[PDB]
Amino acid sequence: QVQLVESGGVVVQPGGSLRLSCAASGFTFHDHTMHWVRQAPGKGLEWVSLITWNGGTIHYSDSVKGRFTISRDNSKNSLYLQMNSLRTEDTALYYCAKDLGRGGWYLPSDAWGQGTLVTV
Amino acid sequence: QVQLVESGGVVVQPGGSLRLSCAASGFTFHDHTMHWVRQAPGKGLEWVSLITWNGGTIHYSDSVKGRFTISRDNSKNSLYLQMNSLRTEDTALYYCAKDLGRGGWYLPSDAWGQGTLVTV
Amino acid sequence: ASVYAWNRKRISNCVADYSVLYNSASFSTFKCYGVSPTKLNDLCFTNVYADSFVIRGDEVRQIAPGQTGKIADYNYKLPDDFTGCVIAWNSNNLDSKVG
Amino acid sequence: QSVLTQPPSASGTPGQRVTISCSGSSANIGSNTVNWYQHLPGTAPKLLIYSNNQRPSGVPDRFSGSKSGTSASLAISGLQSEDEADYYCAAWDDSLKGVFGGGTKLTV
Amino acid sequence: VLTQPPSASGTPGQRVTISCSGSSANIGSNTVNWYQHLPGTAPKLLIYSNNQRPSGVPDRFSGSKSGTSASLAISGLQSEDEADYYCAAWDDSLKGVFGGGTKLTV
Amino acid sequence: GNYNYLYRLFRKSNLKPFERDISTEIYQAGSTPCNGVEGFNCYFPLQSYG
Repeated sequence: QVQLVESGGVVVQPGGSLRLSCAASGFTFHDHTMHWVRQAPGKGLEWVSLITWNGGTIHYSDSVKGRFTISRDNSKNSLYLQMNSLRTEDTALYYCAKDLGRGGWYLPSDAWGQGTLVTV
Repeated sequence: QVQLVESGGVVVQPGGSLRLSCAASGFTFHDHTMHWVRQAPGKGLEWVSLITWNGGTIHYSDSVKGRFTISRDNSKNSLYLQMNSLRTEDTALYYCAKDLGRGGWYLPSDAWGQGTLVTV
Repeated sequence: ASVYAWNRKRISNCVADYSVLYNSASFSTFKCYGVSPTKLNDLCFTNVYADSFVIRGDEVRQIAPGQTGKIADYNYKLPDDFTGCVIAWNSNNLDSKVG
Repeated sequence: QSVLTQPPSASGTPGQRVTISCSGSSANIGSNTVNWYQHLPGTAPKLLIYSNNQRPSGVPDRFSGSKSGTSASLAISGLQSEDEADYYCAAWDDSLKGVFGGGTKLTV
Repeated sequence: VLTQPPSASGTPGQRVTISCSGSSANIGSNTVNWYQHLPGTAPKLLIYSNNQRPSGVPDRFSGSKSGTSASLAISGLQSEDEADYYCAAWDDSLKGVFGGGTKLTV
Repeated sequence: GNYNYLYRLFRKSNLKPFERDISTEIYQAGSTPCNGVEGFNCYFPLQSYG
C-alpha cells in the first residue's frame, strides 16, 4: 500500500524560490532512493533530480543543475526539493516517485504520487 | 447419423471481421441448443458461447464477451459465429457441438464436428 | 515466516484430524487439489508437509498449480501435479503495525 | 491458466486401472455436475461421461466416475493402447460460464 | 534526446508498437524503461530493465532492446488503454533522459 | 431425415421386463430444480432418430 503525497504547488514570482515536500509511506524509506520528475504543460516528462538512501550520490538534470537542491530526512519519511532562481520555463506538474528497490537506483519506478502544480 | 461441418477456417488479418459457419444434419435442429468451443494450439479446450433453440438465452465466456456474436437460423439448420476485434490469442481450432437433449441446455455433448482452423 | 523464507513443518507418525480445520469458519480460503476437503480423515499418507508463510491478500491467488507471478515464480512455487490443501486466512490484526 | 484443476499427465500398464482427478470451487463442481471428454489427437473430442457418472451411447463400462464434496474423478479400467488421449474435465460455473480443465495426458 | 513518434493509433484487434531511439550512451550501453501515463493522474512504470514488468502490469505489454534502439509492443487496444507512453534511460553524459512521449489512442 | 421416431434418452431409473413408459415428464440432470419446464441442466426425455 505505497503512497506518495506532494505539497507546495503554489504560484511564485519569477526570480524567486519555492520548496516542495513529499510525504512517503507504505515502503522502507531510509533504504530507498527517491526522485523528482516534472511535466511542463503541452510537453512530456522531464527528469529533475535524485537523492540516494545514504546521500552517497546526488544527480541533477542540466536544466536544473546548480539551481535546484534535493534533500531528504530519513527520520520523517519525507523528501524535499528546493528550487531557486525560478523561471517561467519551470512551470510544470511535479511528481514524487521512488525507485525499484533498496540500495540501488536508476530511474523512477512504479509508485508515483498524484503530484502538484507549480506555477512561475 | 449426426454430422457437424464447420467452414471459415482461414487466415485473417486481425483488423478484419471473420465469420464461421456450422452446417448441421442428422438430428432435430430447431429444438436443440448448440455451442462453440475452440482449442488453441498447445492448449486444452476453451468454451466460447452457447445459443438456445428459441434464442431465449445466450452466454459468452468473458474472453470473447462483447466481441463475439452468436446466432442461428433454424430454417437453414446452421449455426453462425461472428468474431470481431481479433487477437493473435484467438488462433485456435474451432469446433461446432450440440447439447444432449431438447429444450434445455448445459455443456457440449457427444456429437462434435471436425472443426476448422482459424489463424490470426 | 516470510514468504521468501517459508517454514516447512514435517508431520508424521501421528493421527491427522482435519475436521478442526475443515469445519472452521476462520479460513477464507480452503482449496483442496486431488483430494476432497471433507474426506481427508479417510485418507492415509506417509508424510504431510505444512509450509507456513505470510503474503498479501492479492497474492493469495498465486498459491496454486499453474499459477505465475512474483510469489509463484520467485518465492513459493507449487507443482502442477500438487496434491494437498491450501489454507489461508486474514491476519490483518496479527501481522500489521501502525507506520 | 484454468479454473478447473487437473494433473498434466497420467500413465500405467495396459490392463491396469488409473484415475484422473479434477478440482475446482463450489461454483464449479460443488453446486453443479461434471462432464468428461476423451480427445484422441487427429480427430474431434467426444463425450465420455456426463452428469457425474452417466455414459452416452458408444462408451463402454471401462469408463466410470464420480463426484463428491467439491471434487470429481474419472476412472479408466482395462487400459488399452488406444486410450492414449487427453481427458478433459468440465462444468458450468455459477459466476462464469462454461469451464474446461487443462486436460490430462494419459499414456501407455 | 530520446526520439519517439508523436502518436499511435489503431482499431481494437490491432497490435501497435512505440519505437524509441538515442545514442550509444542512452540505449546501447544502458537499460530502457517505459511508462504509461493515464491523463488525470500520475505516470506509472510499465516496463523496466528492457523487458521486465512490475506488479499490476499484464503480459499484454512487452518490449525489447537491441543495437542502439528499443521498442514497446502493445497487443491490446481497449477504451482503458488510452495513455501517453514514455521511453527513458540513464545516460553517461546526461543524467535522467526522457523522450517526448507518444500519444496512443483507440 | 425422418425425425418422427422417438426414443427415451433420459430416465430416472431402468425399466422392468415389458414395462411401458410413455410419459413426457422432463428430466432433471443437475441439482437445480427445473420447475417442470426446461432449461439449465434439465431436458425433454425423448430424442429423435435422424
